[PDB]
Amino acid sequence: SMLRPRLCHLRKGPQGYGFNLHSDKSRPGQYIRSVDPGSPAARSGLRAQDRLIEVNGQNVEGLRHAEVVASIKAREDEARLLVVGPSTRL
Repeated sequence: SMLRPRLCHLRKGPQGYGFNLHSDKSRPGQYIRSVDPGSPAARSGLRAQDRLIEVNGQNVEGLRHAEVVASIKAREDEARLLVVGPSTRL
């Protein structure tokens, strides 16, 4: 239904997943800065400007960048990323 976070199931490829994970200088959280065309990331439903909520079922909102990276890299084959699209308080 509307405005639900989306589970993106990425199947790792030979060059990884094909996205860039970024911290923001103004908002807490980790975000998808870009998604390589035709990558495992793209096929999973991930999009630039998505915000990461969970990795493999575990909430990552309290973690430092390096720890979130480690969590994504934990399984050889895959990563399950729960994400939401951009939002702004007005």
